[PDB]
Amino acid sequence: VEKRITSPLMEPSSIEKIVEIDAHIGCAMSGLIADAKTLIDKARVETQNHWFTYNETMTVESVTQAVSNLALQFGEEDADPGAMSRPFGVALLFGG
Amino acid sequence: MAAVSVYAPPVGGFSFDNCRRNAVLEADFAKRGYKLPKVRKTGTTIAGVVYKDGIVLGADTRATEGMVVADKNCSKIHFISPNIYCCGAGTAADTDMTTQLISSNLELHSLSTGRLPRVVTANRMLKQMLFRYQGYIGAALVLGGVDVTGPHLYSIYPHGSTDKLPYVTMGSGSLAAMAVFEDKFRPDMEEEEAKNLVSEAIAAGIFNDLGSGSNIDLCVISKNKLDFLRPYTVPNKKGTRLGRYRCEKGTTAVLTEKITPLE
Amino acid sequence: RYDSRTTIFSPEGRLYQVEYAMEAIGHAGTCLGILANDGVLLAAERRNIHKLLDEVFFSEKIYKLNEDMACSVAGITSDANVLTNELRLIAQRYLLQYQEPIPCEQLVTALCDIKQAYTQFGGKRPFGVSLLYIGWDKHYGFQLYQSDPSGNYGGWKATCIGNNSAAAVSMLKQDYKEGEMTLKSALALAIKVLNKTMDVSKLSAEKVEIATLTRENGKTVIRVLKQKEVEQLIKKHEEEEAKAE
Amino acid sequence: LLDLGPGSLSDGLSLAEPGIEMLHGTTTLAFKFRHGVIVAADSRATAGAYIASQTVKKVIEINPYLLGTMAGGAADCSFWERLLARQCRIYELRNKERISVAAASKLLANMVYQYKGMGLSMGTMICGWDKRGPGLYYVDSEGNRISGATFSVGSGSVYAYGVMDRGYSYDLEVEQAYDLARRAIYQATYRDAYSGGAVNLYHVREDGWIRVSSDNVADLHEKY
Amino acid sequence: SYDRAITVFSPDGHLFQVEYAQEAVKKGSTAVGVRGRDIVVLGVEKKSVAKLQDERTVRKICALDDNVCMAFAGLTADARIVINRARVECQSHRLTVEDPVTVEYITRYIASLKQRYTQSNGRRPFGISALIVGFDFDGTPRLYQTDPSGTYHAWKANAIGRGAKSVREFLEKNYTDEAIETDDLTIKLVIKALLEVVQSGGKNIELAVMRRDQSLKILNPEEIEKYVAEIEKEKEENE
Amino acid sequence: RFSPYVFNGGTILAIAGEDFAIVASDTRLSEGFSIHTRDSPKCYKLTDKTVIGCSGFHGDCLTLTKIIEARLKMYKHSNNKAMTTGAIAAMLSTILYSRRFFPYYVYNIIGGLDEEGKGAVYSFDPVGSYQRDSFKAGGSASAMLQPLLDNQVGFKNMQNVEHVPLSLDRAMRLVKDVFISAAERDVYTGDALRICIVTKEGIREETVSLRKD
Amino acid sequence: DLLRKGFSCVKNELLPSHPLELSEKNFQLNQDKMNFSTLRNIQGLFAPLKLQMEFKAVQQVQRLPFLSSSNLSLDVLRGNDETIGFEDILNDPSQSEVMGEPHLMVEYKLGLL
Amino acid sequence: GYSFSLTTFSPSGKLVQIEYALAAVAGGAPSVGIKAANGVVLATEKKQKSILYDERSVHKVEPITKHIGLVYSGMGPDYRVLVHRARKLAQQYYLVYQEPIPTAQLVQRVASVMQEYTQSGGVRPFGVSLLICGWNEGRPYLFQSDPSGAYFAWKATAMGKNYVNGKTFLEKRYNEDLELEDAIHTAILTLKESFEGQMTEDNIEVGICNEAGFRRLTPTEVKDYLAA
Amino acid sequence: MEYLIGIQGPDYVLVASDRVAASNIVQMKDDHDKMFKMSEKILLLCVGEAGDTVQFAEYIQKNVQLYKMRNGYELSPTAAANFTRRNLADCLRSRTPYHVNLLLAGYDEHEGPALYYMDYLAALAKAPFAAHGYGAFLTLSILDRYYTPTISRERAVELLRKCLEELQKRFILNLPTFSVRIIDKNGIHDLDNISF
Amino acid sequence: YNGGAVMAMKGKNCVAIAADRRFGIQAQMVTTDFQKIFPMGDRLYIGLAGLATDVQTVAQRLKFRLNLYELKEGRQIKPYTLMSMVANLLYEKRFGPYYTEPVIAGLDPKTFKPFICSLDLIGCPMVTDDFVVSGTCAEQMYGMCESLWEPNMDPDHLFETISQAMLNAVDRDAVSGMGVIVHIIEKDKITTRTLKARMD
Repeated sequence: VEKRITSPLMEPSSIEKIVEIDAHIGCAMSGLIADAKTLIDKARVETQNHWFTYNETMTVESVTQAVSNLALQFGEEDADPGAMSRPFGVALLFGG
Repeated sequence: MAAVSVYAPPVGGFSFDNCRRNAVLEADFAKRGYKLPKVRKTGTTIAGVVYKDGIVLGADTRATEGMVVADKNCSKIHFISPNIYCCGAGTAADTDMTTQLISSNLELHSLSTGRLPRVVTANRMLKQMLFRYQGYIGAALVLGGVDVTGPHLYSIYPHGSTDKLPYVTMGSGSLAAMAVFEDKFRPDMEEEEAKNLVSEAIAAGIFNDLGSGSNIDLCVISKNKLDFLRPYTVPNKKGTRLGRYRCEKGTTAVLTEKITPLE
Repeated sequence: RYDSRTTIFSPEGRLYQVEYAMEAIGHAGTCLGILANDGVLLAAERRNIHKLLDEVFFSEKIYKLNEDMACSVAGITSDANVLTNELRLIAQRYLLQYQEPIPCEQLVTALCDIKQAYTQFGGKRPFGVSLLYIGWDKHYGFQLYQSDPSGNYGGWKATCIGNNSAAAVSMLKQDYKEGEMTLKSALALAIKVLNKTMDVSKLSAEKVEIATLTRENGKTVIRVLKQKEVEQLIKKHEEEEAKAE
Repeated sequence: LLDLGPGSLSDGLSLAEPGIEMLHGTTTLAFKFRHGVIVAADSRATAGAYIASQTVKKVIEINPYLLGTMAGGAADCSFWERLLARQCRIYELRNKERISVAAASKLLANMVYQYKGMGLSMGTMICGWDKRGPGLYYVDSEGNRISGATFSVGSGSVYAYGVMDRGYSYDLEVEQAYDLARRAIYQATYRDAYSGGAVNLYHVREDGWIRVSSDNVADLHEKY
Repeated sequence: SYDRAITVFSPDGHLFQVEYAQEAVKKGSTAVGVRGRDIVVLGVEKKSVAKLQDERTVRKICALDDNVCMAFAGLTADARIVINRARVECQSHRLTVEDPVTVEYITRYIASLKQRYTQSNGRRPFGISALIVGFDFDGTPRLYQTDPSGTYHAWKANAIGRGAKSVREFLEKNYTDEAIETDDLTIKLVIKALLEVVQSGGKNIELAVMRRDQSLKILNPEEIEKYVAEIEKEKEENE
Repeated sequence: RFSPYVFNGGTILAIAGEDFAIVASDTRLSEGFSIHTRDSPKCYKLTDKTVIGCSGFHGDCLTLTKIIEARLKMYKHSNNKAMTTGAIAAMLSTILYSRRFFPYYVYNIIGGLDEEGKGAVYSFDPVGSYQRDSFKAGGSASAMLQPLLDNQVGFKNMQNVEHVPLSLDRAMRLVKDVFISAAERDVYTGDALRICIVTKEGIREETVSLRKD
Repeated sequence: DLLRKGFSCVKNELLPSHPLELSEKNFQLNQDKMNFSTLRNIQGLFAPLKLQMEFKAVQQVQRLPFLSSSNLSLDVLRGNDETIGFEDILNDPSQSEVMGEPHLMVEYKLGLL
Repeated sequence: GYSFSLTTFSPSGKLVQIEYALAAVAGGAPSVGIKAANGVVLATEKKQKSILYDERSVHKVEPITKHIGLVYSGMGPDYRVLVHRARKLAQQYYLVYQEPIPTAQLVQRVASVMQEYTQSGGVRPFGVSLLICGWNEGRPYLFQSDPSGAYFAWKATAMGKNYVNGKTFLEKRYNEDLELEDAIHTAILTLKESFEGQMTEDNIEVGICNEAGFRRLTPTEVKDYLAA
Repeated sequence: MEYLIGIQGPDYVLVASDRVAASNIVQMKDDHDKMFKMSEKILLLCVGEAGDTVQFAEYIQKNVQLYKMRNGYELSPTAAANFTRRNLADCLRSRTPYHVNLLLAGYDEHEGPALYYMDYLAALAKAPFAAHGYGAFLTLSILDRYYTPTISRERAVELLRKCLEELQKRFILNLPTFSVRIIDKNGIHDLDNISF
Repeated sequence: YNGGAVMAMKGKNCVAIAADRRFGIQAQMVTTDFQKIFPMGDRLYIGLAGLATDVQTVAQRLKFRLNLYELKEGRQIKPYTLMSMVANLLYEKRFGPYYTEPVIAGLDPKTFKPFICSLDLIGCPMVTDDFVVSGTCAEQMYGMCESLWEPNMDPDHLFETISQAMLNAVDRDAVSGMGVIVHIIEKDKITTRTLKARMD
């Protein structure tokens, strides 16, 4: 992934374009990274929850399925607690 | 500074919280301690009759904390509405607050309606409240009054049950008071006769009971007149003091004295 | 992009709802406060000039929030009533926690937090009230504070909010004995300021609501000036400008 | 329909004799000499007077940075260190640095502080080599969280205290510390009735714990 | 398809109220932060001097904990709200994960709070940018920069508010090894950078610095006025 | 005034060899001093490679076995594969612990093949502390069965004996004989013996007779 | 696993403080259920739907939670405009006597947290 | 523009919806309140013109407690709601403190309730302005409640339609020296200055408040008063 | 149990606590710093039942620090005492309070030294000296005997040593070391541990 | 437990309120300066008696309400109204009672008429014309006051009477004493004296 540093004063390591969902899943971001930060948090929490409940490593397909489950809750504002009220603005690449 | 902790105190109305402190502060009970105050029992002989054209209520005026006469002139005939009065026995605070809230409810009702409230309305309000509170509000009341539909007399028990009778008696001296009524009561008495009967009935609960005894109150409610006779009779007077104790000036020793001019 | 919803940034950065909230302030009665070495005063223009009115009781724009500090209002008077009630409640709450009177900044910030919360998550009209605070605390002594419907605030040595605010502040900047003035020297200055910000009508005790705060004998004193003192102050300033000729 | 068991009744997000049971835990040990922490425990878990198992791994393998310890109740411990390991891994994912032993012990203590006096019987003992040096805390069910040089918890904790205290020294070379832990646990299981089986031995060296040995008390008895 | 109602993507995708809170910090006071080897500096201009104003209450350099201090630009009230929340978060983290919080962690928390007011048509975005700076427990200097959108890129030398690129692109050519070796040498860097956009002299140029393990120490116009003392430091040794 | 629990009795036993995993249980359902039925097996088939056997309070046995089947189907739907034995065991521990303050009065033993096809047996407790063992027994008669299994399978306390690997035929002989012995002394065990043989070729069931008294 | 808010737990509490703890604290919802069952059974499902449908839009816009509220229209929709009880005099929400940060209290109302 | 929301300050910063409720009040039925030295009179103008309408049913000078009464000019139903909650507030205060509620406190609480609708969104401000009379330890009280929630204390004022000319009429007709018996008469004169229909028996409703408490005048007493 | 003691002199506060943290017939640690630093000039001695002491002290410490950083100045000792009392009193309801016996000791630049006693019911009371634990019974008389409102620091420390020696002589429990700090116009001062 | 005792006495335009000074845990005197008489006005004091943890809470629960009342209405509170809100505050926790029994004594601000009262722990107004008592020493004060009290006593004789009632009642109760405080409220001035009591 290209990083597109804007100015030399910027720390390259700060720009967070590839993350570790777990030891066996890598992810690439593109778009509103403000949304990527909550999607990746969901992915990490789901992987750890699955490992906790099921003493095994979560397969990549299921990780991306859960992350998708975080999406598709675009508008259901009748369901008050903490919805998006909008689609996310990021496209993800789960490798593992 | 509106500290961030409890979301808010958005609902008052009868704490619990702070009850487990009560539960585990045996103190009074086991671990010596035992300062741990307890509540009251005010309302000890209250009675009512239905004479020819109205209601006569009566009540003693002694309030006992434990087994010590706390108050000697505690009024037990509470005001409900300009034509309805209510004697109160059982726990003191519960009767007080219950009667006050029912008076407020009732005269809001009569205010919005524009006519004199009926007794049966107050009977219903009291009954439903006490039943709602499952009887933990121990408040035994004698409800009396005169609406357009003639005199009415109710006796509300703490658990919610109410009894409509021509004569009722409640309190610690209820039984001793009931003796007079069951022997002397007749329908259609005149005002003076009913007053004498109720005076005797309360007098029975005064001399013949320990939880009761003081001045006697009466409330004569008629179709048009309301005499709140208070105190109706002074059967007991303080024994005249023989000595002249009369603490003199300078008798007590003072370590420190502070004076503050106010005005 | 425009004037709605109190939760939209115009395409130019400016919260138009709040800018309009700080417009109703430009119509209420002029209110100014001056900080002196030995006390604080808080004068205000009582624009209920109608003669059939009664109940001159202590205030129409000068409220007292606790034992130490007092307040003044400007703008929609009902929202001002709500805010003063909230201030009194907050002060009592802080006193309940720490058993000391609340420092003035504590209460000012506590209120500004609410006033900003209305220019954010919402859908409700922001409070169109700009306040003035006078008070004491052991931490900094005499303090004076301002507030806008925006939730912003700031400590001022001498300020003015309401009608004719600009001219009053200009005169105060050019006119202030900063850091070395006594109390009723500042009272004379305040009378001069109000005489600057008159309507056509010459001011009299029926059109002024001066109140003062004082540090005495360990107790804080907020006595609203009565009739006679105010009229005497007015004659004093009147002669002074007369001989200034 | 009355209640009609809806579906999987209630099991969602469990993460924060008549049935009354959960096996047992007993006789664990750890001290913190100069070359790191070492953790020792037996392998026995009883149910009343009846041994349910002789091969109970009481040294939880939280992560390859940090160890735990089972004592007082087997299921309560196992579950709570498992969730603590989950939390530690999430933290390491987010902040990109291994969590310090002090932080993990406080996490576990706060987690177990809720449910105070609700029946938990945890007796854990967190161990690890964090950025500050060796780490050793005694987090238990009632909320104690105390560091220290040496600890031992379980039904046969007192016997271990005895032998370990008279054998302990902060400047103790590694192979002698191994023998000290062996002796302490063996004596504890010799006197105590609830402690037995194989004496597991872990060494928390620099980065990464290692497993030293798992000798059986039957063979140790002959050894001594 | 317009500026309007935050939760809308433009036909290009430029969801605009965030794009405007983004531009809302172009009218706030200029803020600058330069991170040195042993010192972190934090300078803010105050070209609203308003002489009859108590310089203490308007102060913009807030502290978040013993090891973290904060600057901002834009709508001051939103800044006060987010600063209160960040302080409570720092204390809460020290309560549960007991250690001084990493500058990284509090920066991420502030960014997450800012982001959480971008969904939910609901709220309006915070209109401020922050310069989180401080020293961490392992002993290294940090410097961070948040945005109303939620991005939290960490820099070595920054500028937000009025004259953003002016200060930043001056500061492109002046950050070097011989600018962080010694402390007052680091100080003079920020002073000159702010003087490039200053309101012609040290008019309430509210500077605060932080050395290792001690505190936030707002430099103030002392009896010496290190502010001015350094102003004509540079303005003497420019030639 | 209402005992939310009752002990229905029943014995289970598991053996983990190299290519198999025996799970066996008596089929007598008891209560107090009465036999409800003699044909209520206490081994349930979960997956083609994993068999659970529950014992104790029968109501919780039914509820738990249905929850488990539902959870396998949910796992199959979300993850698109049948669960392994270890995953099922970990799930069961989690499920049991979710009722820590209202426990499932059941004793569970998982018998089946792990990922590599070797036998594996997991033994539980009423609140979900599981572990891998080569053999186990739970229920009313567990105290009678476990020492004999320790002697004959684990070769405990014997000297100078060849540690022959446990063959399937010898495993069947051993299980049948230990339940013949147990039916003699334990009142809660008898009336039949359902034995499930979990191998790589599926799950085949053998059932023999015990003392009917 | 957190705090700076009174460690929101109460797990030790669980069991009510009294048979009159939960019932008396939430008798408002209890009376709502009483009247709805009275109306579902005899009047219809339309009447409880109306009451839910209205009570929704009397609470949506009264005031922000960190400030006191009167809730007028709700009171004369239930009989409470002439029936006053123990929930009106004891610890009124006007002097709530315990408050948190405004923002933090207005978000949960909708449910951000 | 901008006259649609009740939560949108104008660019001129003036709330147009409350600006309109004032016009609704000014388009109502006239009412007059006077503070005499020992009492307060409230008189109002009755729109129940047709003979079929009854007086035994609906009243405008409508009491709150033994010593406080209201009168309005605006929308009748909104009145009725307001008077219902004013009664609530008075009784709440009386339960909390065993004391008849002070007039000023009741006015403040009712004004707060009225304002609570001015800033909520999705509702409307009350279309009524209240005139409140009371008697507290030996001095009369008279208050007017603006729909915005503002409240004022008046020695004497007129409201409803044609009020500005009633305000001016009270100017050179009021002073300290007038007292209740004369206050009744001058309030009647103030009403008929703009009655537009030459009153009779029950074209008006009158209430008084001296230490005998708030009392609505019966039609016979008003008839006695219209005789002069 | 355990032991706290506090002495207030002219312009300082002397406090001392044991270092023993027992769990059963065994003691698990002998360096237990039972003393929480609320602020630069306030010390909060907390004792009571296991678990609740540390949690309540941490809560109060974080709040005092939070107030300090939110405002700039610091809670006065009387303010800290009253706020702690309010916090502990309100928890005498749901989360079965916490049986935390406190002893708040602090100095104010304005009000002089202050020592506040607090039982587990949150009953605040200023006192010139106090003590908690079963050891308080043995030492309070000795404190009453040789205490005067005017006590130099050295006299105060030797008085504390007298109390601890007699507590060693009589008290059945084994308390070998006591951490001692003094609080005066210059922050908090650690003193040498009293050991036997 | 903690102990405590308070009384009030009426007189000729003067009232007297008193309290002991013992703060002890169940046997153990801890301090001798525990405050039980709180100033709620110029001439209006309240005396609490009961759990020290609830003396300190009710006296602050009530100062909060009292300050709000005074600011909202702008007048010093009449004693009767103060009596009536203590009932509300106490009856609020009807099932969670605040273990304390306040006594209220003071003068009417505009009439200077003596007023006293006493409340039980759930709140029952008890207005008497002579005296009220509360606390552990419940019987002893009753017995002393029923004998020494007189009507229309001038303030110095009032002080003598209340001082003797305290001194002789607390001396006969183990968990109350350690000195006595007495306040004499007059139409002009407040006198606060500390009496000589046995310190055993």
